[PDB]
Amino acid sequence: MTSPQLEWTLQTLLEQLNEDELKSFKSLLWAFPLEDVLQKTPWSEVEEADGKKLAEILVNTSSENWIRNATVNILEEMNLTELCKMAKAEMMEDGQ
Repeated sequence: MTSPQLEWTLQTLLEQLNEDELKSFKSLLWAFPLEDVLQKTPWSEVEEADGKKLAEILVNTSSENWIRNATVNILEEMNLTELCKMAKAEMMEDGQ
């Protein structure tokens, strides 16, 4: 587990998917049960937030262990395998 690469992995995925993609992503994110702090997730930021900025909002709320699964589930919901398997290799490092 790292600290820079941690948040970097998020942005890297979200810099690959964003154009009209993030618009979907945000909506899918608003479709799953937002847990405690996610319930107050600043949509005002997420609105104008793109790519890096959106990743920032994910690490703004939850712990990496939740996010590393969270971001993946959204990609899964977008039928994104390719770049999601990048996340499954990087973000969600299954160690301990």
